[PDB]
Amino acid sequence: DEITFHPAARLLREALGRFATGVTVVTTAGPQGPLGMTVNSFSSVSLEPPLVLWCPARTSARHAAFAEAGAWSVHVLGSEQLETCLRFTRGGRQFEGLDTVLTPEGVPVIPGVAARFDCAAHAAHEAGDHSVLIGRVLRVTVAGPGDHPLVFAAGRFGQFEP
Amino acid sequence: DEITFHPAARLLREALGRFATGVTVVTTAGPQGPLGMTVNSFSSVSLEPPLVLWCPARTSARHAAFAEAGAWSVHVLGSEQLETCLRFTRGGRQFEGLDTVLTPEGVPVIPGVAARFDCAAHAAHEAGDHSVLIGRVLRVTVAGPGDHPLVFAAGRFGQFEP
Ligand SMILES: Cc1cc2nc3c(=O)[nH]c(=O)nc-3n(C[C@H](O)[C@H](O)[C@H](O)COP(=O)(O)O)c2cc1C
Ligand SMILES: Cc1cc2nc3c(=O)[nH]c(=O)nc-3n(C[C@H](O)[C@H](O)[C@H](O)COP(=O)(O)O)c2cc1C
Repeated sequence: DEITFHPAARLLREALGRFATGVTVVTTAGPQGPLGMTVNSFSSVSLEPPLVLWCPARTSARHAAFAEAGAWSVHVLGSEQLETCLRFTRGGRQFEGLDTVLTPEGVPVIPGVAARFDCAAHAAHEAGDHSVLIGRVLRVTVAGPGDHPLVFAAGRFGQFEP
Repeated sequence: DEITFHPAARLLREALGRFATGVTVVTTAGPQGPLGMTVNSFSSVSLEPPLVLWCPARTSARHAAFAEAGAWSVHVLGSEQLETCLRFTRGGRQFEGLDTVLTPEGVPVIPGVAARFDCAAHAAHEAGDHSVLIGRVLRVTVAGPGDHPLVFAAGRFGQFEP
């Protein structure tokens, strides 16, 4: 079955999709109201100090706000939160109809997610068509069981079966 | 159920584990033979140019080799490759008993994985107890179906159910 190609586009996207991920929504306080963006390019980076990374696309209108933000929060979604995922993708409702709750640092959050990491901006680097934002975790919130993540793999949403 | 804590250690590790991932092995040619390391801190970063990242721990004896390498390859494991995962973790056999196959750039590879990204070193940044290595994808190999990844979530290995 095995095939080899040089990445210079459908085939590369399919290949990268072979790496399973959770699903997050990264939020921040924008110039004119709350902002969020569905992300799966998140990674845990460091335990001491507690650091995480994620990559906003430089082709998004929200890139500047996330890149200039001092604080942002990463919400890890449970398998029952597909609708929350879809609010913060391309066509999505964003925060329209959602209650305004804020962290002490003023970041808009989504209660009821599997995990929320509230982060202070720590470092940022350009990486092609995306940036890499590294944040220091100031606070952690967990809710519910840890073993029912929303999983995205091979372009499809699904569950983890242990 | 919802609880909030400040990350300054068991609780933080459990929280970060709530983010589901695939499982990779990153390989390179070491000073005295092939090297590999099981990694789940991998992310797709950029399509144009094709870029990926992953984070080696700075507490590993293999960190210097990966950090100084010009070339390294990321192997995305299928659900049937737990043994390959375990070869390249803490106590593992590494390449002992495995056939030596090399890329044109001299990187030792593991045929038969779901995806292999052969990368040239592109950038590197320190991030606490880990480094962040960004590589430019020079070649991609895929084998078999794309929708049976080995998944690691909530500290357990498992499968994706779409
Ligand atoms: C499962 C999933 C994961 C995503 N991950 C990322 C990401 O890591 N970074 C990013 O900038 N956009 C990501 N997106 C896209 C953003 O949510 C984006 O603003 C929009 O959904 C995609 O369309 P657009 O690129 O045309 O705006 C993801 C979307 C989905 C469905
Ligand atoms: C599922 C899984 C994912 C891992 N991800 C990473 C990683 O992203 N970076 C890293 O440096 N080590 C990672 N490790 C650990 C390395 O494989 C490491 O050299 C060793 O397994 C863990 O023990 P040690 O930290 O005491 O050496 C992971 C291990 C497992 C089981």
